[PDB]
Amino acid sequence: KEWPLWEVFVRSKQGLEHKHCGSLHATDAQQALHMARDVYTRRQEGVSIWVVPSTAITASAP
Amino acid sequence: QKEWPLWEVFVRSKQGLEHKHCGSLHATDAQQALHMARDVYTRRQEGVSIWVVPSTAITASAP
Amino acid sequence: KEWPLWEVFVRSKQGLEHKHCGSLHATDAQQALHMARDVYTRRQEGVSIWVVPSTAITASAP
Amino acid sequence: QKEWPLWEVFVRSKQGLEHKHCGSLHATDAQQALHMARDVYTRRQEGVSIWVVPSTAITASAP
Repeated sequence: KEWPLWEVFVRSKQGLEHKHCGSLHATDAQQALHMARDVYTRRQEGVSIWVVPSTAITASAP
Repeated sequence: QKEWPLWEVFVRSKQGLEHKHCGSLHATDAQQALHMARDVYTRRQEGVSIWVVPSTAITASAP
Repeated sequence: KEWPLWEVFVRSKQGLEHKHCGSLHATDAQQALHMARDVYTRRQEGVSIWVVPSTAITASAP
Repeated sequence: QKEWPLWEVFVRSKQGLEHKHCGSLHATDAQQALHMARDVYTRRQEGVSIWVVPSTAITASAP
């Protein structure tokens, strides 16, 4: 059973845009969401979480 | 005639700590999306990190 | 509302591996699956369909 | 220590009409996956097209 890396972006109730706040391994997108919520929020009303597999991101070169 | 899918753009500024979502754009591939984001959103500032992600790769939490 | 391209692979009941059999536009992975099933199969018992966004595929250079 | 996610590999042979799934492998990125697939699955045959896809990008129909 595979556990790929996911990058996690959160936009708080107060906030206006999704901020990257870390990465975690999970078997799928839904598991990644339930972890992200547990681990990076405090069970708060109104927080939007995005998950993305790391393989999906392309970064600018240094 | 090529496909121009939607990409989400995240930027971390020079003195910035994390990547923040700053908008979307349509581009034929990841490298064109980077190039476009560099111009449209960072204005070629030194020291800025850009991440592009095809929209289809993002799973959002349910309202 | 966006309609990205998806690549579709099908493994028939009889078959041993998923074969690419085309591409279609859909709003999400689930819509892509219901189209693929309608359009590339004949509502048949035992067919496995995979959908992948085109942006996800990396190809070897000519 | 790098991540080595799972990739699905599809190949279309020289005289072949479509890409067929031929297996999986773990690799640090798409270019390393291509290189590995080229060796592991095609043995560097001329005229063969290889597609690699991270596993997370595939949605399967439900049994």
